[PDB]
Amino acid sequence: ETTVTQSPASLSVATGEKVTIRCITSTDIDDDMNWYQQKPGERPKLLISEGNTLRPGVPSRFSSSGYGTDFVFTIENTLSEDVADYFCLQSDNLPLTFGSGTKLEIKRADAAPTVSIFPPSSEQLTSGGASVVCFLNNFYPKDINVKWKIDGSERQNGVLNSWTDQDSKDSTYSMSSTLTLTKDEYERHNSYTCEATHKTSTSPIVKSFNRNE
Amino acid sequence: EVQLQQSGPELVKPGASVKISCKASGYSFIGYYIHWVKQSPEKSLEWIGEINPRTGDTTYNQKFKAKATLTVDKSSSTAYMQLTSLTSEDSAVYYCTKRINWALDYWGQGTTLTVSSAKTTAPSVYPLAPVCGGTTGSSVTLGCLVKGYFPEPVTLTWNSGSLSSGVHTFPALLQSGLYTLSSSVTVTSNTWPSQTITCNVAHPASSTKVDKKIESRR
Amino acid sequence: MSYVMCTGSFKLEKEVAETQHGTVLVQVKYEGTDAPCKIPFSTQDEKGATQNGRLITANPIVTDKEKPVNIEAEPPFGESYIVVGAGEKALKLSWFKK
Repeated sequence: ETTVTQSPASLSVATGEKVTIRCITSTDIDDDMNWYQQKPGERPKLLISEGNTLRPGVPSRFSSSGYGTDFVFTIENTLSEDVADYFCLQSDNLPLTFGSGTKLEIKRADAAPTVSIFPPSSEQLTSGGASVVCFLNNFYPKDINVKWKIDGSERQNGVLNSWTDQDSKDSTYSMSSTLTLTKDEYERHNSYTCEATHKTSTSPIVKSFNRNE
Repeated sequence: EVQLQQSGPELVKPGASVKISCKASGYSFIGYYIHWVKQSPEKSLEWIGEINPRTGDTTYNQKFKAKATLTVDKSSSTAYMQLTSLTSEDSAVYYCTKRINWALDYWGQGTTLTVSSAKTTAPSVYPLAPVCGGTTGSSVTLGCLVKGYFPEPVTLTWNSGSLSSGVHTFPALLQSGLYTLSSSVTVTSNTWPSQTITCNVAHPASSTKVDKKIESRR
Repeated sequence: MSYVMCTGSFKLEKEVAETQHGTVLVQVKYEGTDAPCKIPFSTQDEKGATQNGRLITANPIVTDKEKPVNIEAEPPFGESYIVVGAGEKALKLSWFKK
């Protein structure tokens, strides 16, 4: 088959900067190269068809070039809405083959997380479980740490941390941290704390609650 | 306009078969090739094969030749793909597409196939309201915890989707054999609890729909 | 046996080449579900009227969608158009000849 090597795997640029992605083919394919964008949660969409043909309705800031084996995809004046995966597809011969993709992210100014804590709902307690949730919202960069404390004692098991894909508006990330305990375990302790450690501060952002409230 | 509507998520046991459909509308079904594409959990796209809806002629990727079978039905304008001898390697999102201008275009929404022996488990939807005391700022953050379901996917909206600004939905994660998802929403302190804010959750695999209004703790 | 006219789209596979004796070699690829079919071929003057005084390649057909077709033609002198395919989507190339 015609092998397509795409690079880089991941790329980060600031708003207004140029994005350059490339695909090299193992055989000569003229200009039968196509470019697709896939935003998180969405299906692939054709941005550019053979011969660097921009699809109708696609912003003119996307372009491409190349002929033979060396192909490039460009974003001029990259916007925050442009965060996605980008794929190339060769359409010269069967079987059709794709590049392995490029993850595009935005560089912006640092931002501390907004941290909120949530006790288990009464429905869950009725079901016999107890989950405590901390939202660490709209921060940058992506790296962040969370520490749970039950009555001042650190708890690492039963924790589920999930990061969002980069926000297409403010280029931040958010993160959800869920500590899961059994109801009995939960009702044997009073103080529940989550501490967020981020590059924006030396001291952790600490949020707590007590069962007695 | 042109549309390709695929069938819902499938949870199938290892060793069995599955058949995804793809209903076309908005154009002459007969006039264009239908192609099928696999997208692995690592987001890599592989071409599976193509079918001529006019004659039924097919061409396959050698890599999928023994696993996939493409068919069509002119009457219902529907293309089908059958995958046999299923393993966990077959778990992925499958797309159908229309080839036009020599490119694959007008992709369907995709069908999530999960190959596992685990049961279908409906999610438990829990409201996340602020701490019992105070919570006084210019705004306020509510949440919704969708816990313990299988398989993927679940969909989540806020107020039937009319409230989308200030929402963070967090990707589902597998924990103890089940998926858990959550979402937050932030609104001005005047909006809530004055105006109703409701979490809407659907789990297609179990035909579960839950509407959970976020209520104050006291 | 007897095929009907292709209803699909045609694209240039390579650039049009001319021979020493004033003919042109056209390489086209086809998009459509109706192959095997006869390729609509024509030539026009600047106005738009069909010249089609000569077509060297007899009975141009698409046998396989995946395989391109070679068509040799003899355009008139000066500015003309080579027209491959039918309808609003027909491939219309300009050409000039000594």
